[PDB]
Amino acid sequence: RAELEELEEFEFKHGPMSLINDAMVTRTPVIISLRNNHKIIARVKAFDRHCNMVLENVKELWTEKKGKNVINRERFISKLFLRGDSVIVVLKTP
Amino acid sequence: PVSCIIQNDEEYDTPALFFDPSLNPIDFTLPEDFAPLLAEEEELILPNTKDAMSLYHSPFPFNRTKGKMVRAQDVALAKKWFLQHPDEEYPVK
Amino acid sequence: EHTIFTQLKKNIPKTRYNRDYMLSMANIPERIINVGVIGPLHSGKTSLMDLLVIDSHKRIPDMSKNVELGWKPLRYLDNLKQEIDRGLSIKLNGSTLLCTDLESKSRMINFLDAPGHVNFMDETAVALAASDLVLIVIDVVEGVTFVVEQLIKQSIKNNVAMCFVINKLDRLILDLKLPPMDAYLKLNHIIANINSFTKGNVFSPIDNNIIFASTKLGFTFTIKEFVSYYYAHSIPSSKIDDFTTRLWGSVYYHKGNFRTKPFENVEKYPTFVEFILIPLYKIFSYALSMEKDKLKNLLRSNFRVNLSQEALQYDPQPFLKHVLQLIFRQQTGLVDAITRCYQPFELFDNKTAHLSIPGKSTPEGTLWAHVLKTVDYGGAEWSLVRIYSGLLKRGDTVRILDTSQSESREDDETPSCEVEEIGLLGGRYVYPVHEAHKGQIVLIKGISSAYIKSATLYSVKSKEDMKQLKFFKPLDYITEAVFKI
Amino acid sequence: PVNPKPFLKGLVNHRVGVKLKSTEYRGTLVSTDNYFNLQLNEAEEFVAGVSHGTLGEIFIRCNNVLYIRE
Amino acid sequence: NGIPVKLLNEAQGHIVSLELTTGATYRGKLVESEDSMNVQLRDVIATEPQGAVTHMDQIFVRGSQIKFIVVPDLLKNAPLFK
Amino acid sequence: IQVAHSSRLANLIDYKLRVLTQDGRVYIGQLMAFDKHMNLVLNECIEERVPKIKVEKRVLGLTILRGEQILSTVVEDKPL
Amino acid sequence: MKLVNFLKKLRNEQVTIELKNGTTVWGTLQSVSPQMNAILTDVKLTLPSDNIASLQYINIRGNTIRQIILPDSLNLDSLLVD
Amino acid sequence: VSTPELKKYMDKKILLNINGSRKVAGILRGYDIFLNVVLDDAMEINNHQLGLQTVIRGNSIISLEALDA
Amino acid sequence: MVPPINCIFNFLQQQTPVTIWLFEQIGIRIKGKIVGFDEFMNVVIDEAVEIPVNSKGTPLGKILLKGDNITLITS
RNA sequence: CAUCCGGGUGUUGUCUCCAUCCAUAUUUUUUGGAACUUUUC
Ligand SMILES: Nc1nc2c(ncn2[C@@H]2O[C@H](COP(=O)(O)OP(=O)(O)OP(=O)(O)O)[C@@H](O)[C@H]2O)c(=O)[nH]1
Repeated sequence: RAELEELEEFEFKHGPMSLINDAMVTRTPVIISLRNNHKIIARVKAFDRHCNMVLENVKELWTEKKGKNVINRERFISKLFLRGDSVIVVLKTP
Repeated sequence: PVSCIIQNDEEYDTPALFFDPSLNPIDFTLPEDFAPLLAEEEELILPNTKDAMSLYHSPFPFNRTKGKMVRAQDVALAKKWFLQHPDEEYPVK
Repeated sequence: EHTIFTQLKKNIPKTRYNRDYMLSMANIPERIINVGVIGPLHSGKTSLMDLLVIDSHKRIPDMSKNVELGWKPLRYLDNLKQEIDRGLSIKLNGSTLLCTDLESKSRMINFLDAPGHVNFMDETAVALAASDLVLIVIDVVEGVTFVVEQLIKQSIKNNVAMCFVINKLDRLILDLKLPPMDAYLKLNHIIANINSFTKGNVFSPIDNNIIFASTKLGFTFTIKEFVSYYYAHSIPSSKIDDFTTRLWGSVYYHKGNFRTKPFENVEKYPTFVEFILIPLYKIFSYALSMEKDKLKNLLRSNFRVNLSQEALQYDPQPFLKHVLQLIFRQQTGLVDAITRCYQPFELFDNKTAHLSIPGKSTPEGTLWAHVLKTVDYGGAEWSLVRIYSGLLKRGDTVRILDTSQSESREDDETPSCEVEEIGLLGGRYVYPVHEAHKGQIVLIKGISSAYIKSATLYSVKSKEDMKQLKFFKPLDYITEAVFKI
Repeated sequence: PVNPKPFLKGLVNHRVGVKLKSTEYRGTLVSTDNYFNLQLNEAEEFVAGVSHGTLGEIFIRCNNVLYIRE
Repeated sequence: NGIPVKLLNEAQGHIVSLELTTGATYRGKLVESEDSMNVQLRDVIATEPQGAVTHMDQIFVRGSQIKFIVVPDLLKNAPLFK
Repeated sequence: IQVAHSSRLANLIDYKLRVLTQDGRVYIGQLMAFDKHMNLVLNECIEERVPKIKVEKRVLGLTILRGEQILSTVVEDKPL
Repeated sequence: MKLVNFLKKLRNEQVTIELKNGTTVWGTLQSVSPQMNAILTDVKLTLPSDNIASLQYINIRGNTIRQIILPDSLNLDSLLVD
Repeated sequence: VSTPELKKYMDKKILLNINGSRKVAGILRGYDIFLNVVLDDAMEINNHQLGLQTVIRGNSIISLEALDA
Repeated sequence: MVPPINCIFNFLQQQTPVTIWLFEQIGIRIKGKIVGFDEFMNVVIDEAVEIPVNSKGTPLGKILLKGDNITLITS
């Protein structure tokens, strides 16, 4: 099990799960696109195989809107767990 | 059924399981540490098991390790002799 | 005087499995299978049945403390007083009880015990006109004998699925004292012998056409059903299909790795000898010789089995029987190997072709049942029937025809009788039932006066069907009389 | 002869575009894995063939992917 | 192993009802079931989500797309549970 | 409505259960048996649906319910 | 490595939970499964512009739970230790 | 783990009810443990055939209702 | 029986006109030639062509279409 | 048909001695194909 874990870690370091890891290490502000139209601008704390995330300094962005209407809303949250199926594309703004 | 039962009475030091002179002559792997269920106990023959296997075939009194008590005259010692045949050599007497 | 029978309903042994749930299974034709058990003398057939019943029923009034404990075999099927005294089976007697396979599906099964003595081959054939599949019970010691050869030939011949039981395995360890190696050689020499007679087919422990049992000590294990308890609690779910087939037959094992290699490395025992027999002997040898301290823990640490303080004190045999049954649970190994070996689309259509006109005409369209024998259950004469179509009921008037008549095949063809009662055959007792369905064998009171020996039973509202319904043949009996008094 | 995984491997440090379960993408591929999750640089968001925004350094989750293209 | 799976297996023979993700109820004799609820059924009616009904012979359904299965109430009695 | 303070689902076997599914239907009935994948056997199951107004009601009976479609379960009442 | 472990460690926390269908769920996490199946107590279901519905006990499934909104005070580094 | 018992439906024409309220027809030629279907080709339900033989993915199948008995 | 994997292999060997349908997407189809094979349904398909379905033709290059969103094959 | 030498189990009393269940994400379940907009009622 331990060996497997190690292998996984190595893979992450090497492949497409490296960037996220790096970000986590640095703890920079990052944005995430999500299935339900939620732009999650937040500070990453945890990371795993599934791309679930523990989040601090959380700032989501969406639009409560029953047509025709145009409103842009966003809320601050202190600490927030996140599920991975939601995640479409994570990004890092320098 | 025509009992085939076999035991050799001479050497107690012959094992319990033996092939008697009388008998006709007749891609992938599992994890290590996986073994038979009783593989941990090494020997399947024990010092008593010879005798125990013998007792397992006996007339009434001996095959049981538990029982009640009888009067001394309710034990029939000579009853077993005349139920079985006399053999031959004996005189008519 | 004639028989030892239970004539009061309050005294019928209560059944744990809830009879009325069994009556539900009677409708679905694919759910039930009728299986008769055949074999040579004293192979354990009747004492095999005696396992299924005691496991099925919660309390039985005919159990003495002596037959419960071990010493004397209970024989439920040998109801007749002659059979008790004669020490033998004369007339065939079955039971109808439901039992679950290993998958936990619950099927209703009708057993028929055939008498094994050569002279009673009348009722082995009466068991091959009912049994869908048969169990053939073989002694390991006596080997496969000539009268065994003729049974498998009659079964191959009569379109009946075969499954073998090699019984009386204590008589190998306890009587002969064969070492674990010498035992497996003889399990081959039999199983290797069995295949030769069976033309164009092979049996094997792995395919679950062969069952290993000893009925005196009361255990039956199928190498599939043995693994699912213990060795399947160890290694991952995906390897079991792979493991089991790697168990029997010449493959060896070193550490974690099956290698068909000659016997190389150091130790040599085949995979069967090491993973089955040797842990079987160690069960024996320890349940006799070892202390009740050492043994009590080894059952907990390995088999996940616990002996009560009562169990700790019995006697050598009654204790050994208690250890084996507590290791090998209520018997799903037999019920499984029976279930998967019966394919009705290879058979049920061919069998009826052998019992009557091949056809097929008058599809459905009639209540059509086959009357086998007139069987004496206590104080009355019943007819043992099998239903190939339609639904019998109490009070119906049905046409009945002898098989002396069907050699021939509008008014004048008609004897008629009511079907007055229909029971389920229970051994000691008979359980009342209002109706019957396709596939299940029952007992009718009131048909008996209309025939002798075999008969055909039909009820029809259509003249077209009346023309097209096929009548059964005179039943075959494997022997001819030849002995005159 | 050409399987998908090797093609993917080959296409590292090269331009790629991805459609989703929908919006097109366009960026240079950084690296890939067995699960087909992606990491890209110079990401441009083609909203039905309209580059809405240039995000830059991004990581695409595998299950939302539709196809890869040059 | 799953007890619902076992129940389903037991229900073999019986007339089960069966709705999918689509919302298209069926009712028929359960021919065969597997660990994955890959049901086959005989003599089966088929209701559309809107309303209309259609008779059909031997439907197969893949458990993935199955929503819920109704089994007859006789199976409640015995002897799978204990 | 009142109910005990359980740890798991398994420990609260045979309790009358409200059940929500992804489609929006509400199955109510006693949990006879659970699963590794949260499939539920329900003893006396009633599907209750709401068309786009007021509760439409259907009595089903003994129901095997697939966990994929299950959203969440709530306790409707005590045993018996 | 595992967030599952972290989740498990979070016990007896009065938390909001957010689903794939957007339902806001205020309750005390009594337990969570290895597969994120949340078991709440003292539960309060509200939608994202309509009235509230309260419940004593709710077992929500792991696939549904989008985002568990954590408590106010929490030492995360400590939690993250094996 | 277990094989989908579709040996009854082998070499018979089947209505493969498929994802997104669509349909397919055709005679059954093969399948696997994931319930992918290999079938000799037929139309998409007025009507128009595409292909000589066709392979349908496992996930996509709602139903495979038998046209022939 | 002809397994799906075998069929795929055959198709690959051939290099024939393959027309793929998309899972949960009626309006679009793909048309090309199979180049790759995977343990899952995923493949690489060079010279592909996106098609709007009849309720014309559109430009498209070489593509691997992911196994999860496949529906139909023909070759 | 009996007598006689003996026997099991249970209840109560009394007497003696002592003593207060897998570990992990790529088609059948839990890494979702979800959401947005509109009509009728
Ligand atoms: N040593 C040994 N003896 C057994 C075993 N099983 C049965 N027997 C004995 O062998 C005889 C066979 O028992 P039955 O069941 O009455 O034989 P059967 O199969 O009914 O024989 P039929 O008269 O043909 O019905 C009995 O006297 C049992 O005591 C066994 O496993 N080991």
